[PDB]
Amino acid sequence: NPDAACLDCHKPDTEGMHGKHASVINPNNKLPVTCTNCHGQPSPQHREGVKDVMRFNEPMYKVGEQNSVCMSCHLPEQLQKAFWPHDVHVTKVACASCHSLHPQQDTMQTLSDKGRIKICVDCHSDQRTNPNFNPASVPLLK
Ligand code: HEC
Ligand code: HEC
Ligand code: HEC
Ligand code: HEC
Ligand code: HEC
Repeated sequence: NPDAACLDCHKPDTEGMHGKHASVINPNNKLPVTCTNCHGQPSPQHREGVKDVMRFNEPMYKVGEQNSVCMSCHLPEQLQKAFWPHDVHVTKVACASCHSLHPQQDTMQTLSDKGRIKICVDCHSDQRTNPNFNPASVPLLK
């Protein structure tokens, strides 16, 4: 129900949440995860493109602003146990430069051992050769 408001304008397939987050409970309130739990709240000026809702892997907001939303639910201690490189990136690159949360599957969860090293090379190399590199908005892995 809460998400119905957003989906009055936004496309229910591509702008609908169809990844793992579609089926999980918000640990903070024990209710299903909703759009505002990640994006916050539209203002009356929403259609004009203003700093109302959070935007992930785009240049509007700083890495820290984007990533901190994730940490309203996730625990950095647990991210370390899942995959070591998390800690060094929490303040340094947008979480959604790697993860894709809206599609039916998140490509990070299915990478080969080889692929899970190639992402490091690809992005760190780009940082060395791309004068326009922006850690808030990285299209490379997409
Ligand atoms: C029309 C009445 C809207 C409803 C209701 C909601 N959204 Fe919206 N959204 C709308 C427009 C016309 C735009 C483009 C604005 C611009 O920047 O030019 C947006 C944008 C967003 C975004 C940013 C998309 C991106 O580029 O990353 C997000 C994340 C977003 N809207 C979310 C969102 C949520 C969570 C809503 C319900 C609480 C919601 N929108 C309602 C139009 C409309
Ligand atoms: C609560 C409102 C959440 C916020 C905000 C974010 N996440 Fe989340 N996430 C949440 C839950 C309850 C779960 C399930 C854990 C489990 O029991 O399995 C998850 C899961 C993920 C995953 C795994 C996805 C997959 O396809 O396997 C990822 C990669 C993930 N979360 C990342 C993530 C990011 C980057 C966030 C901010 C943009 C974020 N989550 C916010 C709950 C919540
Ligand atoms: C690429 C360098 C990544 C960045 C940037 C972020 N994450 Fe990540 N994450 C990445 C991989 C390759 C994996 C899978 C590890 C595996 O088991 O195969 C993950 C996993 C997660 C998970 C799920 C953990 C679990 O218990 O299964 C979560 C919840 C998650 N990642 C969240 C997350 C957040 C919040 C990030 C920004 C602070 C973030 N990730 C960045 C790769 C990468
Ligand atoms: C975290 C668990 C999220 C929830 C729940 C919702 N959104 Fe989302 N959104 C999130 C991320 C990490 C991204 C970047 C792209 C990706 O899939 O990882 C987005 C993106 C959007 C956008 C713009 C992206 C695009 O379609 O080009 C919009 C307009 C958007 N999100 C809206 C939206 C709606 C309506 C939601 C409820 C159905 C919703 N988001 C939930 C993180 C998360
Ligand atoms: C962009 C999508 C990135 C991906 C993929 C990976 N990293 Fe990265 N990392 C990124 C930035 C913008 C930075 C800061 C600038 C820099 O290059 O140093 C980093 C930093 C690191 C660090 C520094 C740790 C520290 O000194 O505090 C390490 C150790 C690191 N990155 C490792 C790493 C690994 C193992 C990755 C794949 C599993 C990886 N990075 C991917 C951005 C991105």
